[PDB]
Amino acid sequence: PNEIKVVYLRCTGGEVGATSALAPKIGPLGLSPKKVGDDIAKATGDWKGLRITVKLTIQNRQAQIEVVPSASALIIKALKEITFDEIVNIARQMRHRSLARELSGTIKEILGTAQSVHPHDIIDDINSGAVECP
Amino acid sequence: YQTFQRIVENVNVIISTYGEGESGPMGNIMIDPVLGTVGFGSGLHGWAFTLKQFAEMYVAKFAERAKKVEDMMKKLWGDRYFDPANGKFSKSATSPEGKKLPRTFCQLILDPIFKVFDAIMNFKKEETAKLIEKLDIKLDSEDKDKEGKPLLKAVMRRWLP
Amino acid sequence: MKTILSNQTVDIPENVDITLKGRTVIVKGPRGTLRRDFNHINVELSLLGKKKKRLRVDKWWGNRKELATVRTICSHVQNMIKGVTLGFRYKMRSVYAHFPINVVIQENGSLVEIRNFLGEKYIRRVRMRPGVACSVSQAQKDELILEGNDIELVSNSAALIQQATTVKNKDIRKFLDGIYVSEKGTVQQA
Amino acid sequence: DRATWKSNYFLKIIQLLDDYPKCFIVGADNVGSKQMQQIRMSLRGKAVVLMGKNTMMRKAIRGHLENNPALEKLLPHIRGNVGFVFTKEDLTEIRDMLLANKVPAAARAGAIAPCEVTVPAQNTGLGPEKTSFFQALGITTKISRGTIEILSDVQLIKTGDKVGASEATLLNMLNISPFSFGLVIQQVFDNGSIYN
Amino acid sequence: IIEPSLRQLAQKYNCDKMICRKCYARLHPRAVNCRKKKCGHTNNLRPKKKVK
Amino acid sequence: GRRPARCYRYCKNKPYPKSRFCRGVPDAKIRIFDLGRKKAKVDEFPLGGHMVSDEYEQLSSEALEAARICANKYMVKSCGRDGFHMRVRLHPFHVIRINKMQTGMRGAFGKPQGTVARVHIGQVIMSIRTKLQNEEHVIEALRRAKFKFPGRQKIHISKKWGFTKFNADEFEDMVAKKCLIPDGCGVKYVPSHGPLDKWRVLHS
RNA sequence: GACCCCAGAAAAGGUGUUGGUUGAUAUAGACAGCAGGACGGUGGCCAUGGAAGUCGGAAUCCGCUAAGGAGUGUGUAACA
Ligand SMILES: [Mg+2]
Ligand SMILES: [Mg+2]
Ligand SMILES: [Mg+2]
Ligand SMILES: [Zn+2]
Repeated sequence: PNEIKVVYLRCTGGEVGATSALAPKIGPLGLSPKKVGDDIAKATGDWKGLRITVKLTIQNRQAQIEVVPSASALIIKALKEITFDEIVNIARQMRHRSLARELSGTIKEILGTAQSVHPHDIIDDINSGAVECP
Repeated sequence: YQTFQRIVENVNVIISTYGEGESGPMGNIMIDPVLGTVGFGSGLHGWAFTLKQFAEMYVAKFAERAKKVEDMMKKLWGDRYFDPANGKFSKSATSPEGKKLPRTFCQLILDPIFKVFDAIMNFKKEETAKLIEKLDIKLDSEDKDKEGKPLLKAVMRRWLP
Repeated sequence: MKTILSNQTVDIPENVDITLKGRTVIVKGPRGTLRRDFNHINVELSLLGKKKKRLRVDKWWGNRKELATVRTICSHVQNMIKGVTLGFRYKMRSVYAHFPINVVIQENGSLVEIRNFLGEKYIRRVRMRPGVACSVSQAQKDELILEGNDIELVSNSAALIQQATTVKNKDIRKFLDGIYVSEKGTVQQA
Repeated sequence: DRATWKSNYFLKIIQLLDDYPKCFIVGADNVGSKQMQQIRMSLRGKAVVLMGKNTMMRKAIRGHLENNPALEKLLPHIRGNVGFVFTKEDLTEIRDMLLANKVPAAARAGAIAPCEVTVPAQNTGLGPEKTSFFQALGITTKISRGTIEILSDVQLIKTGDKVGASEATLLNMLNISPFSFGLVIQQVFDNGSIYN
Repeated sequence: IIEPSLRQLAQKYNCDKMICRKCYARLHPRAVNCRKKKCGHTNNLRPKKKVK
Repeated sequence: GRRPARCYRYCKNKPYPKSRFCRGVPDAKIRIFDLGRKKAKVDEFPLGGHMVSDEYEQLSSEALEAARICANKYMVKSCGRDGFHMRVRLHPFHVIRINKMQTGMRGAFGKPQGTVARVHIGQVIMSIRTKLQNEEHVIEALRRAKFKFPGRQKIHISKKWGFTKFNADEFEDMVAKKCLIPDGCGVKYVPSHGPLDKWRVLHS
């Protein structure tokens, strides 16, 4: 099984946390990280959307790497400190980018609506960069 | 048998979870009827048995004796079946003909006890005499005249102390 | 409002024959015969087919309540046909938490003895309706089979057993012991 | 909104039928929206799929008969849960890719089981706290290496029966491939033809 | 220790029912009106409470 | 401490207003008669619903207050705080007396106990104006408020536009023709007579 | 139930039945039943000890669609 099956998601983020995290509660599932492992993993995952950071960890039997799924609310709140079309246009390139799509227009509409937490008249009369991403 | 298996499984999962120690300072802690660490019986009527005792009496029917008793102790518990017609153990539930087979536990541990219980509870004097003479146990005074549940309790005390 | 005419027709299989004596229906099939009169309902019954054996129930100038009886009669006659061709079989599972319910079947299946219901020393004796036979199944452990031709009698006997095993002075949502009808099917599975 | 929805659907179906002269009529099993979208991803680059009310389709094609004849063959064939896949590729390629992209759906409770699945005797590797689900099914199990180990093969589900609620969740946590099914091509239509 | 299948079978007859809020009558689970004259066949019903 | 309202249900006496002859009257229970968005313009709430009595009877100020509170609560729950305007159109101007028990019926004229509103058959008790899509909520709120009143009442969806006296189908083109000028929650009717300077202020 | 005064009844209810008013759906397939699907962004934001569609405060969008509420209710500590 690729020498390890640790594809479980960890939903801590922002501050280091360490002791305050639920990582001690969920660590004995894989038994590898413990308090050194969650510290090095959170040190390597402190940035990249300093919000709640629902992320995934992959363990190399001592050292853990972290891949952050591209949650739209996560990245939008990360890049917020307005049209801002270009930043979200370029934010969706490295994504899995499924979105049940037909074109990349579908992805940009979906996130232009998920950012409604108004960017809806933009969704209505959107005409710029329809096939700009691909 | 199913109730016994559920009980031993629950005890073993408690041991596995809260006893995080694997085979270390204590070794293997899990109870196994094959290993002789599980006993059965009733304290109120003062009778109990173990797979050790039943393997012992069946070997006596059939050091080195200790080793053979240990082997049949593994044979008596589990899903391993016994053919009543042939008289030989087996692994598959389907007989060579295809009929279902009782497991070794239910066929040669529970069955004699069940026969004793049925005979004494139903007051079949000929069958109780046959069972006691086959199980070659003796009875003292004041209980051979007792019949029914006292007879059963006395017989079980005498047979499986 | 009085509807001018309300009629319904039922089809009779080849192996079963139906005879009319006024409003008395006699349904005879391979499994036996069944009598049922409907003199309490003012309808006309007619046999139409010598080839496909249709039975028609007509009600003339009926109001709401007595138009509700046409399909009642038709369904009763269909149950009669079903009983004389395939029969009726009600399965009953006895459920219990602690005390096993010991059911023994007396003479010819017409008497049922429930012994250990909830650990009571009282013996329940339930007599089946005539023409209904009770038995203890071999395929399932705690299962009774009630078989007969009249659905009325078979299900009434099943209700007799089910209401005989009734918990008193206890929370019945917790004490769930009793014998309950599990399946209402036929015999001969055709 | 119902009237405009149905009119938009009629326009869609007639234009799609005109634009694609070659299509396969395919019956949909108990296929979820996830499986449908997976097929949409795997096929949308080269072909399309449309499915809706049989009466919608039959009315549309019956009205379109006189404009574009030879479509009357499809009318007494679109019955049941069926739809069309409109493709411009070859029959063998579409058929074998559509049978290739099958999805192992889970075993849902209260469902007919067409395929017979038996769990082997192996260390399932899950923690020693899900023994309740094994005891519910009556499976004798022991603990080895701190994990549940199946001592012997047990036949879980037969063919043509009901999948119990406990069996469904045991299969789900045991993470294997239960009975699986996709969309099966009822038949084809190649410019006025009926084949298998 | 009733098995879940038989437990559901017993609950079909003992628990899965409606109760008239006016006369407490035990009605079939799909009931919309009480069958009893003394409450006026009211539509004021509630589920029978579970032991959960 | 208060008598049952069945003792003062009927208009048996002549109207007995609080005046210089009837002094020492306790204040009525209802002091608020308009709730919701009272400041809403006339064009915002074109739908009007009325509770209309079928009885010639007396409604106590306590009952008016209770019905007002109930209707307000339901309207806030269903249409929001700013989605409706309610007007209670009955004011408790009649004073009901009590002869609390020298001895007996000697000097039996009573002291002011409370106030009631005297309502006629076909008279409006309460009105709710709101958007077109809240007709069901208005009907249900008025239906619930009906349970606080003794007699029989009907719920009527008015043909007028809002709280005005002009029909809802002619309101808009009268506003277009400047026969109506909005002023707060109502409209002002502008007849074609008067000085021409007022007409010149319009059309400009 | 059954005749002025008159010698007993109310609000409120009824899927009992009978008339009536108004509206809506339906051969482009209603209604009811039995049978399948009920997705992806997304465990949406803020609230937090846990609130993942379902204790709450606002928002109420988008794509794939035949269709699916960023949710009608049961349920979980939260999930399921
Ligand atoms: Mg029927
Ligand atoms: Mg008690
Ligand atoms: Mg007076
Ligand atoms: Zn009732």
